[PDB]
Amino acid sequence: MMIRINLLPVRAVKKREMGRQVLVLFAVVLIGAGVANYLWYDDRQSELEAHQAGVAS
Amino acid sequence: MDKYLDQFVKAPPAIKFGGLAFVVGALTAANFFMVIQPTEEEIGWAVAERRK
Amino acid sequence: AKGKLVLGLDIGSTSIKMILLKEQRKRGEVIYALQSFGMKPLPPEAIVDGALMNSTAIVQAVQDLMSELKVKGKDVAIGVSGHSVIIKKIQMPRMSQDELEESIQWEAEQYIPFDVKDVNIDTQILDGGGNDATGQMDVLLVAAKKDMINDYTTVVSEAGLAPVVVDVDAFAVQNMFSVNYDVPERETVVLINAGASVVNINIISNGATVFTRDVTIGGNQFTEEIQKQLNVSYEEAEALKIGGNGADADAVVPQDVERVLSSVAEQVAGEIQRSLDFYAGTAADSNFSKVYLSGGTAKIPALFKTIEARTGVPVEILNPFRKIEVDNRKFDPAFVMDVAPMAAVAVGLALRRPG
Amino acid sequence: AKGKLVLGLDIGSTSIKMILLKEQRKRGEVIYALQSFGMKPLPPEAIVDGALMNSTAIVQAVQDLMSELKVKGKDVAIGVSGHSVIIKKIQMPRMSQDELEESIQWEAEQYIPFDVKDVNIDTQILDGGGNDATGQMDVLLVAAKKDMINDYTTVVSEAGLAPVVVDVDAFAVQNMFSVNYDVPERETVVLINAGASVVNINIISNGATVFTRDVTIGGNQFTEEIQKQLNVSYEEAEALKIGGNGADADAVVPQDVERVLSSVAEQVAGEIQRSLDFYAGTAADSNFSKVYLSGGTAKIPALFKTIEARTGVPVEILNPFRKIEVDNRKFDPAFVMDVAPMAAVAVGLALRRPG
Ligand SMILES: Nc1ncnc2c1ncn2[C@@H]1O[C@H](COP(=O)(O)OP(=O)(O)OP(=O)(O)O)[C@@H](O)[C@H]1O
Ligand SMILES: Nc1ncnc2c1ncn2[C@@H]1O[C@H](COP(=O)(O)OP(=O)(O)OP(=O)(O)O)[C@@H](O)[C@H]1O
Ligand SMILES: [Mg+2]
Ligand SMILES: [Mg+2]
Repeated sequence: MMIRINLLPVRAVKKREMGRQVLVLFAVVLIGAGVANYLWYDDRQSELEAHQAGVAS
Repeated sequence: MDKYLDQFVKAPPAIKFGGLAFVVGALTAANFFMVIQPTEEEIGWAVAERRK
Repeated sequence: AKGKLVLGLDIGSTSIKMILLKEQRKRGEVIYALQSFGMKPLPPEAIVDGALMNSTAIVQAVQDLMSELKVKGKDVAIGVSGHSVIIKKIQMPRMSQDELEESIQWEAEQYIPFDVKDVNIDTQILDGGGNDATGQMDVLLVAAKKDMINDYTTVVSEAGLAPVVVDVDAFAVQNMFSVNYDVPERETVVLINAGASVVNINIISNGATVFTRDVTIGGNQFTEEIQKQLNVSYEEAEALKIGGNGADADAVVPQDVERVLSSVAEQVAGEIQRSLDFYAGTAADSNFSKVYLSGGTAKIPALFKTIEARTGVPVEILNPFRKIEVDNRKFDPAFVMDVAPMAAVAVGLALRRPG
Repeated sequence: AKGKLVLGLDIGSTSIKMILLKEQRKRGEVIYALQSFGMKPLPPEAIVDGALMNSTAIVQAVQDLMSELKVKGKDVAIGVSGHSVIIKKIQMPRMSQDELEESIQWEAEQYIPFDVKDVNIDTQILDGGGNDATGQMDVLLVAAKKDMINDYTTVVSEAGLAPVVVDVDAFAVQNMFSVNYDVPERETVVLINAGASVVNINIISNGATVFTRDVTIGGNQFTEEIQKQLNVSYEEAEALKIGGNGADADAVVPQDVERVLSSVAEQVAGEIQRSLDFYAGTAADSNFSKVYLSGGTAKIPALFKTIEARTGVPVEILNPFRKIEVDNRKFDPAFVMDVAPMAAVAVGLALRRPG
């Protein structure tokens, strides 16, 4: 008797794979944009400290 | 080229993940705008304080 | 991970059927036993050319199947469309499993009129456990264009089901008779599954498949000829086929109908003689033995006697459900027998699922 | 992306025809069914030498087709002109799909009297699923000079349509009979489509095309001879052909007309005997079987009996629309039958579109 299993080939395979890659790209872009939002936050806190020094002046 | 509006009308993991991704992209746009605005406000308070 | 999964008849085209066998306990003993079975006429636009092409509607239909079943299981084996799968034999040299899989894909590359972009799965027609390195390889390749499989996996995914085996119908239909075949083991048996989209022939020595061949002709042809000759819709032509051809009061309608279906009868017989002659390669001086029928297109009244006299082989209906325990308090053996041919595969990959 | 597209007869030359079949529901059952059909005489200057050469006017005509149809669908399959496509067989070695496509383009490079600058699409006359690596390749190449395809895509683009398949007429005309052919599967059948610009012959074993051949002669020739012999315009000569040759009161006009068209009749018969003899390559001791006709040029009165007695084959008209469900409350079966030969392709690539 022949026991066959067409489970995980291929438009299922490569569409789960494309599904993975698109999400990895999403993650990378969002991590980069995150880092940007950060570095911005730091320059802003520095500016705030300079300005509070001025207000003390 | 048909099976693709069938897939585009359907979804499960690929599109649940996709929707999560568009949502987190929107939220990051929102928080980046919400860190750009305190910049402008902050430069404003600078211009006021110096004028004092 | 071990559950006893489930089984739908996903490529029924005429009908989506589903079966739950598990191990039923009685008196401290247990065994494979029918637990539920459900059937719904397939709403068309779901399937076209063997691809699932309204994954949403098919999803909702499968959900109706699970509800009618009253089953809590959410794992499933299913099957691809015979129009969606290329099945053929292939000769190689056996070796390492990787070298076989690659070499298999390399030879079937020639065999596939699509990019790969294509599903490849083989099994060996003879036990590998019988031959030495570099010698006597035979695998049969099941190849499927990619998103027939996708479409089916989407359907399964939104029905809440999890697939574990995507099998093929010409061999899944055999698991019910695989025992009764395994008892006569030099006997050559034919198995015809006359469905609505395709008619499969698989011919065996024992429960060892020797070959398979798929014919485009099916019951949709008889229905379509009735519809042509009486400008009827497909449904009323289908009922005129069913009840029209088999009632005790049908004495006036086998001229009107039989004259309509006579071309299909002749030409089906021509296709079956065709395939049978195309097999008889090695025994130029022998004859046939015995054969069985499955699928609802078989249930055409008197079609079994016609195929029997026309092909020179005894063609008999068979009850699959004999392979499984059936509680008489939950199921009528008579009705079970009546819907047996349609359900053969529907319990087929279903013994594949607690396997 | 899945819609049920549409189908025009874009290379009708005499007529632009369009058909909408989709799946029509009745009593909870559905099936492919005629939804609409429209026909408009092609305004000339649209097509010359098989190229669309007034993409604007053709656009507006196709828009009129969509409006007369009352169809909301905006996707379409269509066909190229038989004068615009080179179809021929080609022998190769099968292998990887890329290596086949390249090798195919390499061999047909020899076959194309234009730069490439040329459309190449093949299909295998036998299932690839039947032969081993490096062996037994047969593809048939459809090759088309580039902007026949462009011109048609411009026409489709400004009509608001989106093309998904650009098929060929000699095989698209067959999809309606592909079932009825698939039931006799060692029978050699001829299919003639006598159009206005070209007459195609395709000859098959089953619905498996064995070959095709395109003849410049067509109905435009009969009309043009009538016009020559009675210094008439093309339109009144065309009507004199149609109604003149077939009326019950036409007893005085088959001498005046038949003497005009007799050269064309002889010489068409000569071309068809020509092609048939050029096929009979392998069976030097056999005869023909049965054949069908399509296209309006076929509907010349008595032409079927003439081709039948002259070619030594039974040549019969056939009703395509038998492949599709037809609601009798929306369509008269008689008229449908009357316009069937013209519409054969017009429903052809139309079963290609919900496929
Ligand atoms: N009593 C009967 N007489 C004649 N034909 C019948 C009868 N019962 C069912 N059929 C036909 O059998 C077909 C359905 O049988 P079945 O469900 O076994 O096929 P299927 O497995 O759904 O089709 P496929 O697997 O080929 O897609 C229908 O076409 C129906 O017209
Ligand atoms: N009753 C008839 N008798 C004779 N000729 C006819 C009749 N009806 C139509 N024709 C001819 O058939 C031709 C149109 O048929 P049809 O529309 O099937 O061809 P077509 O598909 O438009 O042409 P092509 O595809 O070759 O460009 C016209 O040349 C017309 O003169
Ligand atoms: Mg079946
Ligand atoms: Mg035409």
